[PDB]
Amino acid sequence: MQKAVVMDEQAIRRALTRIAHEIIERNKGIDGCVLVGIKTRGIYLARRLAERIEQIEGASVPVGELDITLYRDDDHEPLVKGTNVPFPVTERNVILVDDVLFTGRTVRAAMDAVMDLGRPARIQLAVLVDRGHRELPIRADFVGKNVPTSRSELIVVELSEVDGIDQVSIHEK
Amino acid sequence: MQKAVVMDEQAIRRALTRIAHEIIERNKGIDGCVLVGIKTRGIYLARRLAERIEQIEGASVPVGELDITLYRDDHEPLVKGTNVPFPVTERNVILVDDVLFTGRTVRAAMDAVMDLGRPARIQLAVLVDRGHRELPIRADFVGKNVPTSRSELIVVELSEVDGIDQVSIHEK
Amino acid sequence: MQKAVVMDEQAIRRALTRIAHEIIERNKGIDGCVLVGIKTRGIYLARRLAERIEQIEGASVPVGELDITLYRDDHEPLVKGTNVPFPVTERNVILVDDVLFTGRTVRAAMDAVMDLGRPARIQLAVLVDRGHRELPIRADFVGKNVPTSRSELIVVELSEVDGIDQVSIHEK
Amino acid sequence: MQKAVVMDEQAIRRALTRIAHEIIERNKGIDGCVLVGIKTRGIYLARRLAERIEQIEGASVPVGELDITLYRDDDHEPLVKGTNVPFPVTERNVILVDDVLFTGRTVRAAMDAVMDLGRPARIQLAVLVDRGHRELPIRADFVGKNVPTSRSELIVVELSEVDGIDQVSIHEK
Ligand SMILES: O=c1ccn([C@@H]2O[C@H](COP(=O)(O)O)[C@@H](O)[C@H]2O)c(=O)[nH]1
Ligand SMILES: O=c1ccn([C@@H]2O[C@H](COP(=O)(O)O)[C@@H](O)[C@H]2O)c(=O)[nH]1
Ligand SMILES: O=c1ccn([C@@H]2O[C@H](COP(=O)(O)O)[C@@H](O)[C@H]2O)c(=O)[nH]1
Ligand SMILES: O=c1ccn([C@@H]2O[C@H](COP(=O)(O)O)[C@@H](O)[C@H]2O)c(=O)[nH]1
Repeated sequence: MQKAVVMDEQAIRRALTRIAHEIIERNKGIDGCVLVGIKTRGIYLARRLAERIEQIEGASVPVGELDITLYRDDDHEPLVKGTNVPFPVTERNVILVDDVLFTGRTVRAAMDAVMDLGRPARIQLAVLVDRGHRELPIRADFVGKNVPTSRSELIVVELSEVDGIDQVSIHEK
Repeated sequence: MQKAVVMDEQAIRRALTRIAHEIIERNKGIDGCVLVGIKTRGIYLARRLAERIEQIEGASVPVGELDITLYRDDHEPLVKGTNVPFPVTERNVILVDDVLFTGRTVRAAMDAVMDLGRPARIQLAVLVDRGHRELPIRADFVGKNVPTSRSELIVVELSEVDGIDQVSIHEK
Repeated sequence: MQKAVVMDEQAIRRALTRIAHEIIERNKGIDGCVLVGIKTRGIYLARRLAERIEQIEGASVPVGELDITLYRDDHEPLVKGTNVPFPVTERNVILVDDVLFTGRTVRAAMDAVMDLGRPARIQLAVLVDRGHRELPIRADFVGKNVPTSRSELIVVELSEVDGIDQVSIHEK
Repeated sequence: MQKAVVMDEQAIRRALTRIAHEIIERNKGIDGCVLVGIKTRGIYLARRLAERIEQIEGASVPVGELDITLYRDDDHEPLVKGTNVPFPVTERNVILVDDVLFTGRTVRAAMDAVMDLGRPARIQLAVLVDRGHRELPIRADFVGKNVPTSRSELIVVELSEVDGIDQVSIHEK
């Protein structure tokens, strides 16, 4: 069940707008930057960032898509089920986008998929929520909210494009 | 000698816009917030931030001013003048300075605010953190972290007074 | 109600040993360093750190004491007593407390040290940082970062006074 | 040429001892931990950490070895040339050790090599020096010293086992 709401629609809006500004700042413009969303919600978040960056800079940013699913037996392995990145990645700054960073293993799989699409100049990572508990030496460059969790809690990201509401909450039990 | 330009006008512009977003985000809106600039360049930065926040949020943020000078004979920063024409009690007071170095100026500014009234919180925004703290002070909002040696100096130039927006490192 | 144990005796032991190493490393030896404990449990932690540093380095570190109490009617921490039987001028003074929360107690302690003399630097070591700062203060050395809500409370128990070394979160 | 010394023998000693304490603290003991050194100097550093951890805890930590070299054409790719990890990695905390973290691409290669030796519970990263300039979302768990550098500077790590001295310095020109 739902334990607590940790980001409402306004907190998500402000966090996404701030991240768009951070991306442009960090890269000193969006020249050579592309966004790649991870799974359904990462893809909606990537689209939202691209629209915001376009409104700020007046140049559009390509958005690509990775579908990653978990295979089991526990321990699990995230594998790429589908790829739609209809633009070059070689010599670009590829910004991966996901809803939640947890152990880091999904991002490792995504980073590895981009690295074998081509030869990016760099790979960055934007997430709406970092819930801690990394199991790999991976970190986000851009983070909406740091949300401390126990190992038994779940973060649930709801976005209006699929869930009818923008909300992030902690679930348990 | 000027050794490097570390922020140009566009870098400063982007940093101030980003800090404005951070201030609004962290405080969940700007209700109850006020800015207090430290010294000439801190005041100009505080005025810039107030304008950005108004441009983003559609609400104005009061700006106050502290004039702080160094006394010697180890130095001690003292308040030479205060112009804060609004209440500080129950507000979030955001101090603004151009560079954070030892933290001694901010300690003086924080102590000055705490003697004006009873703020809910004091926050600190600086354009540049150059390291070398001598007190347990940190900025809440930072334009750029700029590593320096103790022999180096940060120079912040702002168009209102210097005719250019630029941050540079100097030595010798 | 006690909601969780967040550090047991072995976690506290390991954290204090690690902080002792950090203090020595950051200051490139303990020449010129002194510890000043805040309140009962801060003083016990400062004594533990002094001993660890001596066990590691083979040199003793002076320990001083500040007694700070809350006055009300918003609270204000005030110094009720000081026992710092060594010079602070030109030294690195390392304040020690059990928990960092708003930072208001540390601001009082830092202001007290700065009125004893002219330290080279003031540093801060705490067993627990529970977040929720209301001032631009940060610890230099931290045993554990323990996220809390505003309704929660950290309780630090130390064997000298409580018969157990344990940190816990409480609520209600 | 040598621009500046940034860590002398004493700074390296203290940093390594402090990291050994951090490793034990972070993992709540060294139960289930193994060290894997990267290249010649990472391997000496891994051996030093293992000796320190043994002196502190009174239990030995296995040390494995990866030899990674750069292939070119620039852009480069680090590849594994040799592996000597004579113990299981499955369900262990694998702590990678290297002398310098720069773009992160060597660690990505090492992380990927461990992940295909088996199924570690987690991978951590200890480095003597983080010189910045990441090109991947990778970060060290344990760091000797953060040493700011320009893109034109080099960090040079000298260790007594091969170089006759323990010293870290910045080189240029
Ligand atoms: O509380 C969690 C943990 C993981 N994930 C999902 O799993 C991936 C991150 O998990 P990890 O690979 O970092 O462990 C993300 O794509 C995310 O959608 C969540 O939604 N909520
Ligand atoms: O490299 C520096 C160091 C200090 N200051 C000035 O001194 C104060 C910060 O010094 P500190 O009190 O943090 O040492 C600020 O008000 C700032 O204007 C500089 O401009 N550049
Ligand atoms: O959850 C808490 C909050 C505060 N304190 C005590 O109050 C001071 C820190 O509060 P603050 O002044 O940082 O708010 C410390 O001396 C500490 O002993 C606690 O023990 N547990
Ligand atoms: O200044 C540097 C940069 C890189 N490396 C070497 O290259 C690898 C790290 O580079 P990167 O893969 O993180 O870019 C390490 O194994 C390290 O030995 C250095 O020695 N010094």
